[PDB]
Amino acid sequence: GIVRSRLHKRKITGGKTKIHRKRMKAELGRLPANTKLGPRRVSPVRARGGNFKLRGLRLDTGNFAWGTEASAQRARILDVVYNATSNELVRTKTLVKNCIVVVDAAPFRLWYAKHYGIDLDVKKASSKLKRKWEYRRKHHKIEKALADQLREGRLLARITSRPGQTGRADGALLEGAELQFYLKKL
Amino acid sequence: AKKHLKRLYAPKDWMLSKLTGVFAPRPRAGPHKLRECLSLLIIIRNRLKYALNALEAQMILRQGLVCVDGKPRKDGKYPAGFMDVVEIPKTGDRFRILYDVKGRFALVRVSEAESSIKMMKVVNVYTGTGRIPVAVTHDGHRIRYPDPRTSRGDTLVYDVKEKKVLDLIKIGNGKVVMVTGGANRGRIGEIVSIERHPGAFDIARLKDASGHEFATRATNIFVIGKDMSSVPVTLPKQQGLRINVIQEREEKLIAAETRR
Amino acid sequence: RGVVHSTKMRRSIVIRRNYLHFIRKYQRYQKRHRNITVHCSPCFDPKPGDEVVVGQCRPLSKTIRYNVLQVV
RNA sequence: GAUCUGGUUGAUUCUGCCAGUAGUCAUAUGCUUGUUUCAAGGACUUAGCCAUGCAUGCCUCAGAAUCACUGCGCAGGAAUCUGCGCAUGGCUCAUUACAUCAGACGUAAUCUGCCGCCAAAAUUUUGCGCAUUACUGGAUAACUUGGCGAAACGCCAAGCUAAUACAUGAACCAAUCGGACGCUCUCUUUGGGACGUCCAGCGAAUGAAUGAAACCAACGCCUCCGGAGGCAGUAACACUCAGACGUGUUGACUCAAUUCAUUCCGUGCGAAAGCCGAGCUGCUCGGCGUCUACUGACGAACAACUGCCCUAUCAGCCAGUGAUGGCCGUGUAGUGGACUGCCAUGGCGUUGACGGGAGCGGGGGAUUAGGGUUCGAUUCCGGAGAGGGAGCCUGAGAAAUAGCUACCACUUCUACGGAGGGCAGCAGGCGCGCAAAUUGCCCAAUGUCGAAAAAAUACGAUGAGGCAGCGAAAAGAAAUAGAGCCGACCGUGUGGUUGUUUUCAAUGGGGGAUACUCAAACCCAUUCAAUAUCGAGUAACAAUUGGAGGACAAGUCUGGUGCCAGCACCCGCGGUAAUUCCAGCUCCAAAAGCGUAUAUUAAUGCUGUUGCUGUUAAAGGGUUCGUAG
RNA sequence: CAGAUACAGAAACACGGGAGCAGUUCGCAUGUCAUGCAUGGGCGUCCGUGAAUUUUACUGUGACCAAAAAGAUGCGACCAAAGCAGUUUGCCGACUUGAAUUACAAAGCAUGGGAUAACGAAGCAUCAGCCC
RNA sequence: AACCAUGACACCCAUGAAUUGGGGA
RNA sequence: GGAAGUCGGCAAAAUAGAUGCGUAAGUUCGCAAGAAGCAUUGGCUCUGAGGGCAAUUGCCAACUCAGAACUGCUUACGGCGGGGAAUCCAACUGUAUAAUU
Ligand SMILES: [K+]
Ligand SMILES: [K+]
Ligand SMILES: [K+]
Ligand SMILES: [K+]
Ligand SMILES: [K+]
Ligand SMILES: [K+]
Ligand SMILES: [K+]
Ligand SMILES: [Mg+2]
Ligand SMILES: [Mg+2]
Ligand SMILES: [Mg+2]
Ligand SMILES: [Mg+2]
Ligand SMILES: [Mg+2]
Ligand SMILES: [Mg+2]
Ligand SMILES: [Mg+2]
Ligand SMILES: [Mg+2]
Ligand SMILES: [Mg+2]
Ligand SMILES: [Mg+2]
Ligand SMILES: [Mg+2]
Ligand SMILES: [Mg+2]
Ligand SMILES: [Mg+2]
Ligand SMILES: [Mg+2]
Ligand SMILES: [Mg+2]
Ligand SMILES: [Mg+2]
Ligand SMILES: [Mg+2]
Ligand SMILES: [Mg+2]
Ligand SMILES: [Mg+2]
Ligand SMILES: [Mg+2]
Ligand SMILES: [Mg+2]
Ligand SMILES: [Mg+2]
Ligand SMILES: [Mg+2]
Ligand code: NA
Ligand code: NA
Ligand code: NA
Ligand code: NA
Ligand code: NA
Ligand code: NA
Ligand code: NA
Ligand code: NA
Ligand code: NA
Ligand code: NA
Ligand code: NA
Ligand code: NA
Ligand code: NA
Ligand code: NA
Ligand code: NA
Ligand code: NA
Repeated sequence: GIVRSRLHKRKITGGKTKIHRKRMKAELGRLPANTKLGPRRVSPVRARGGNFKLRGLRLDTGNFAWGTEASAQRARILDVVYNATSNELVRTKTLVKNCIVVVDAAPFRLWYAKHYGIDLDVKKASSKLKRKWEYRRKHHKIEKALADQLREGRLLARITSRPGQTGRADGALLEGAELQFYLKKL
Repeated sequence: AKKHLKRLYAPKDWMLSKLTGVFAPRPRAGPHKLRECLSLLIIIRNRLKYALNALEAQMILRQGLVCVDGKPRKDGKYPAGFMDVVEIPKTGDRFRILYDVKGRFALVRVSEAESSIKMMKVVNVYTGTGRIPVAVTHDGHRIRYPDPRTSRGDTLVYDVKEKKVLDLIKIGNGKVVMVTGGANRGRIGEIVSIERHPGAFDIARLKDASGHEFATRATNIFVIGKDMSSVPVTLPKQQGLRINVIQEREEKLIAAETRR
Repeated sequence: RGVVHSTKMRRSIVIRRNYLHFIRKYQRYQKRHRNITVHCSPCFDPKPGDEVVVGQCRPLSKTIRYNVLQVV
């Protein structure tokens, strides 16, 4: 079948390798996944040494982390926005590692108001929490490049998993000069 | 995934004749390496002639008469290695597996108190889930909470009947070692020094008791004690002292002449 | 160790190894050589004709198997 | 053993090749062969074609028995389901030069059943109706009732019943530790404490932290109700624990490991909802069996530093469609141009690339002053294949040939609808050739597999393996006679000797056991009385194969032929007296052996590094310049 | 004595997670809500940081190397080709052996520095006292 | 028969008469 | 069916644009050569490359080439080389019997 050996390539001198022995199972490959975007569906692949991989087909949502605040939250993926391998991957709405996507940002608006008391269920709050917010508010600040995004309810993020391998779509928000990189890029 | 062992490919220390059969018993995986061990069927049938054929060893081993670490073993192809106590309670004899002065396997009769003691060489120290320091041993045992001073090269004195550590003997120049691989196997001497060579094999320079000098790779010494006297275990006849080949030949010749 | 031969790639150089082989019958030597391609990080900056020390790695390409440490 | 000899001339001294000579576990053919020991044996050519039979299965005290099975309720248990194995062994050498392999090393780039040490505190369940606490559910074989089909390792429907197959599901009584809230209670002035609620097990994914070692304002303490010091001591942490980690490992880590946040839905997790011994429904002790997590060993795959015949009447090779490198990606167990998209223009070569020829690598054999030349299909290690060539399921591990699917070439049975076959496994046949063995016995030894020690009211398989039949491949021992007697002598100077008569002991070829061997038979090894056991005398128990001019040991013998017939490896012999042909008689070599043919090593200083030759014998370029060397 | 000249793997600066109680050489007292049952003048160690900071071939000796085969050490398998076994003027045993080698080239620790070869230089391209 | 049928570079090596070119006395 | 017709393949049929690859004998080294031969081609929805002017931004122009997904065929205007192996003659381009060469 598909093979991963080197017996078919050319030598560095340009010569042609003569092949003795038949094909072996240890170097087999398999057809890719081409993970789309939609309702979740997976298939079990029996790997080497027992085990199983989650071939992800049309995943829908995943866990997106917030590095600066050391937090994570479950959010939905709206659409893929950027890819670096090819433009054709964006059009087909495929999911692979390091894609640039957009997420709802409604849950993150909930976390920020709960954690800090700033809303972009707040008046109802005990006096202990009503004094803790000012403590965090004193020694923590936020950037306009992300304050504006939360107001608009649409956040840019990047995938950080292998959907055709682990069957998930995890990621992290874009902050700092990296975010300004893609903002100019779009 | 091999399952046989041709006679000619077997280790020489088993001393199996090349005219008797074509195959040898392949040692199953376990505490000691295939090259650096001898099986239980070998000991029962070839060292002590309790059993004549290989069917008789089954008639002994399948009953659990033979013990190898305080637990009876029923597998003939069990791998038994250096510093292992073999006791047959019915016959009452206990042997410890050691190397003789020529690098061959030696079984020396030990006492009752000695048979409960075993020495182990640390090879790796790591942490388990939680914070559990567990140290691996040259025979594969894992010790759950060793002395926090234990390191790679040291050795542990172990009680087998009840599982606990007696004491830890670290490494250093004063201590006495025994060479466990490399054609110097079976020599006792002190640590003159050890050379580092980072990224490669350390070289340890040793001095024999008779003032001779010899060297070997640092991964072949098994520190026994801090002095020759303070040895927790017994020792073979020669005490690991090798002498000249011509002197060996001459002593053997005259000894045969006085004998007859 | 070897001598840097070509630096036409990107973050990659070619080094030449010169040695002598001994033929038993004629009790004499003969020059030989072997070519080896290695990866060179931008911390260094070797010119053709220098000497480099290289250590093994994991396969980084079809041919590259060594990495450059301590150009001299 | 550091050796040489015949042929060019009327003679001589050379160069030089032909011929002689000794080996070969090196093949074949010819002649001849009493004993015994040890032994290779259809590679060579045709990896050509194959009739028939056998080669891989396994049950203990310890998964599952209502055989309409057997033996006097107890035992033995045919048959099927479940667990493990069949990827090992055996055979062959077709392919193959940055491949395979050998010496040295790696995986910090990974997977890993059986084996060895060893770990486990998540889970609201069941009976009664709120008190109690593991007697959980359905189905399916084997069977019998109909059967189909010419077969065929063919197949259908109905009715029963198990589990260590399958599927659910266990509060109990079980610790330690940490986060987030309430506008619930208490005190003084996040203050603190409590009460309530939610989350907090192993493993996986994502993100953050640790993974060290180079004068004031708030808090602690002391001193003298409340009301004021000013720094002696003092690992830290607001009590339940005044040390319950301030310290993983490496040559090196984005590794080991800890805390926090948001998440795993089948593609993971048990106390088998179990099997035997006992001891005393109702308890105690002891052997077993199985899920999941972790790291040692037996392994697997991949990378590879150096080396390995002949050829230039093979000089350039590589890039659309991957060639050399870069960047995010995808596939894999994992790295990688292994692969998709984009980018750059590289990589190799007279130190022989690219192409062609012969060829499985090595450990090693033959020949040996020394240096060398040559062989290696073949018993150990590694690789590869199962008529030709490709795909894949199940497994921890296969791209498996006594697994499946298809196509190509040959091929078997049939009722003409169809169904099969794979000896480069064992023995055997046809063909091919100069050329190679019995259609034998056994699990006794050596081992592998297994649910197994051996013994019984109760015998695991195994052409792997071993044993014997055939066998001048080759190798080791070794008979075919020893002492005298009396004449006849031969030479030499009285002492070996050469036939003629004739005794006199000894021994094995030959044949037989009280018997040994043997897994059973055979061969060795013992022995012809231990009261008590067969046998050489023209020793018909009869040694051959090549030669006698030279090389080269051995006849100037006797008949026949007449440049004929023939010999002769080379020089030569034969035309009427042949030292050479065909024969008789003698003799020589070596001997149960000896000739012939082909290949190869030494002879060969006729391939010369040690160590050749080049004025005239073969051979110095027409002369200068000149780069790699 | 020191220092000063040469030489130096070595010299200066630090590490108490550094030398199984912080190496070697010139039992009162602290604590006591305690298992607190505890503690009671230079070298040479160790680990990091800066000056300094030569490599190869050849030769000696070690490291590291399946067996079978090959050389061989020991033992009348009746000898030998073989094989690792076997020997007691006898008992319920004793002595036990099975040594030790080699290796095309490459590889790896350390000794010398004679013959060698790899770098560098082309000398005005160089100028630089030390101490207080 | 492009011949000395005699490749290029370097060292040592016995005598007596001549000859071509330069130099010293 | 495929030159059997005929003095004779006369006449007809037949090839055909463009793009990528590939191309022999012979040779005066220029050629032979479009030698020979193989593949692709529609419609629709997109993507990339190739520029100018003002202060990294803004505005603006030309159709060429390359690539992808989906979808379809009844092979579907016009225009547009059939090819190969040889023999004889003349080297070649050219001229030449207006009205049979
Ligand atoms: K196959
Ligand atoms: K056969
Ligand atoms: K005879
Ligand atoms: K004759
Ligand atoms: K010659
Ligand atoms: K002149
Ligand atoms: K043409
Ligand atoms: Mg996500
Ligand atoms: Mg002549
Ligand atoms: Mg054949
Ligand atoms: Mg076991
Ligand atoms: Mg539990
Ligand atoms: Mg629970
Ligand atoms: Mg071949
Ligand atoms: Mg062959
Ligand atoms: Mg083999
Ligand atoms: Mg077969
Ligand atoms: Mg024959
Ligand atoms: Mg001859
Ligand atoms: Mg004559
Ligand atoms: Mg020869
Ligand atoms: Mg000349
Ligand atoms: Mg010329
Ligand atoms: Mg041997
Ligand atoms: Mg006609
Ligand atoms: Mg026409
Ligand atoms: Mg041409
Ligand atoms: Mg064309
Ligand atoms: Mg014309
Ligand atoms: Mg006209
Ligand atoms: Na039973
Ligand atoms: Na049962
Ligand atoms: Na054979
Ligand atoms: Na195979
Ligand atoms: Na065949
Ligand atoms: Na087949
Ligand atoms: Na057997
Ligand atoms: Na056999
Ligand atoms: Na010679
Ligand atoms: Na000549
Ligand atoms: Na002797
Ligand atoms: Na003998
Ligand atoms: Na011998
Ligand atoms: Na001449
Ligand atoms: Na000439
Ligand atoms: Na014209």
